[PDB]
Amino acid sequence: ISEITYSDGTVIASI
Amino acid sequence: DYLYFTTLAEAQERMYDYLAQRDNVSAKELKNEATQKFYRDLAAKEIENGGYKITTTIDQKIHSAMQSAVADYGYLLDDGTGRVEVGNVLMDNQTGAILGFVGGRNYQENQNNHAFDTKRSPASTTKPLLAYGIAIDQGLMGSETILSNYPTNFANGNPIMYANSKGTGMMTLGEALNYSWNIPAYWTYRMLRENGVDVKGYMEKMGYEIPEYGIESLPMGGGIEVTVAQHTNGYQTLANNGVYHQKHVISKIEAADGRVVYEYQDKPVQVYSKATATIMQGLLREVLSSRVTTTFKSNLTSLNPTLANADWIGKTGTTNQDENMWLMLSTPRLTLGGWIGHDDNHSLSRRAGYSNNSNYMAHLVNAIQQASPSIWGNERFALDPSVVKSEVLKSTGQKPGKVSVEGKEVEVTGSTVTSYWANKSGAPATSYRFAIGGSDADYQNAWSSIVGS
Ligand code: NI
Repeated sequence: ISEITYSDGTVIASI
Repeated sequence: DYLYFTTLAEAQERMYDYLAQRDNVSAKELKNEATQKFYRDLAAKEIENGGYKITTTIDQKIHSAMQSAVADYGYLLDDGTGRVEVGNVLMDNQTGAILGFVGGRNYQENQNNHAFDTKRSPASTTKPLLAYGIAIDQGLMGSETILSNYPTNFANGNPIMYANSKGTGMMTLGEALNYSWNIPAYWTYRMLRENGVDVKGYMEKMGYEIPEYGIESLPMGGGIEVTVAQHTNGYQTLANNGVYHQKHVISKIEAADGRVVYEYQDKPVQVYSKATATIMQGLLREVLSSRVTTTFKSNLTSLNPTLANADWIGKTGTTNQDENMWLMLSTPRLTLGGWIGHDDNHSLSRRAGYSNNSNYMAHLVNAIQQASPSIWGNERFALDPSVVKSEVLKSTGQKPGKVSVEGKEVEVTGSTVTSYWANKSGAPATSYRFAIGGSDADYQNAWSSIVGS
């Protein structure tokens, strides 16, 4: 799974 | 939302670049449409499968606060012309990092991203960047330089208008910007053209794409259309003492096995001199404080007086038929761009930018601050010490001196003022054509007034 995160590492979305 | 797609698209834009180097070191074939798709498809496939960690610049509390702000206060933008659409981008001035944005009123009912994708004339917000900032940067004017706002026509013979006014007379740069008069701006860009200034170079260095520079209404936004994110980056440049940092939402891409396939490096670019940028900062402060073209500082004061006292600078814009309103805002630390309008280009109300966008954005500014209290900052803009100070006549914007006015030497004197320049020697001595622009008839009128000493 690829993750996109906010600047603080909190995940925005999994691809 | 917009967040997923904005973020995913730049991340997969970075992978594209990475791969066209890894999976090929690709030729000018990179201008081929089939190679373009191939690497796009590959970049997409890479991210789906490669177990990548994509670190964005988005601040979670701030962005979320911005989404709440438009949800709660977007209605302030509506004036009878429809559900007015909106785009906002909040940018760290020292890095070009985009910390949060507003893509529009409601993603579910309109998918257009008004922060990043939609392109519209910057209108009068073009002026500080394309005309005045460049002219100052080239030693062609200083802070108290006089420009003509006398009636003049475009080459095609139509009058340069401002609302219903055909113009007035001579005025300072400060006055020209606070009111956003159009004629002074026309004359400024015309002077840059006439003197072969590489305006294209400046704009392209900030990432602006403009197809034709040979256009008289260019400083007024004619023949330009820009995204909010890009236009925010231009104001970041002025805010950050003339130093451009490229806009971005992705700071890093790490592969599953640890490695860094992309990472932000700071590549500052000094687009305007610090003297120029700092002088412009002081001009744009008065644009907001004067309240001629925007109720912003009042609106903000009523919400949060202490935040109203941060050092706000900015510029307003409104297209000819009121189809686009813009308000660009900076503190030393952050720039927040704002556009409102309709996707189908219907006219807004005449006070839509003066009042509604201003009030809405004051709410947005406050929401951002409640989400991150220190973030706007208490730093103040200040003149760079490289700035040259010239005592000049208020009437001419140039140093006191003698001039011939239809025969007869006149010793030109009167009340003076400190004018700020970004050249080496500052202001010149006064000459007959003391101002930027003006016909011989204009100058007969102007010198008559002066000569009434
Ligand atoms: Ni409509």
